[PDB]
Amino acid sequence: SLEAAQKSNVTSSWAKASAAWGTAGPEFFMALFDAHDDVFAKFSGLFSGAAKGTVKNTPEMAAQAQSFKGLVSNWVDNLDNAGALEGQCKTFAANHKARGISAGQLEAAFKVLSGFMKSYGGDEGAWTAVAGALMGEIEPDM
Ligand code: HEM
Repeated sequence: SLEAAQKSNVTSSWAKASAAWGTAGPEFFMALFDAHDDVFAKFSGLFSGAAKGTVKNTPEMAAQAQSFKGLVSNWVDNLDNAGALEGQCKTFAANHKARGISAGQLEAAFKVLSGFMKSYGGDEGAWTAVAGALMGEIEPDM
């Protein structure tokens, strides 16, 4: 279900993406927003109703990229600690469910992330396995 090699790949590839997140983070969000308009719709308050092709270089996007990195870094550092993973996922699920976000939408974010990580040496099958383990902890709380 989640092998030692899969965890090693996720950890090492995340460390490379993390080093470049200043530029990579906004590209990941744009990829997500172009593929799923229903996800971008949930960011209406943040972006003050602006069109999707204008948001990449705003301060708001830089802030969303920083929040995203901080949570994924916590998850990746605790891949052998289910108890810590569970706790972090419960908070995350509650906050997003409160905005009307669906489990399907979160899943879409993890599927875009898995392919986006190939650029940083990520094995997409490894990132899909880690997304599956985390969604099994998030989904029931949505
Ligand atoms: C793996 C997926 C994701 C991660 C790591 C992530 C992480 C976070 C974090 C750490 C925060 C700040 C804490 C909080 O207020 O909840 C945040 C806020 C937010 N996230 Fe997510 N997120 C994910 C997916 C999503 C998806 C798919 C959507 C929309 C459909 C979304 C919409 C939001 C919104 C609207 C906020 C508040 C923005 C603002 O400050 O106004 N996030 N997310």
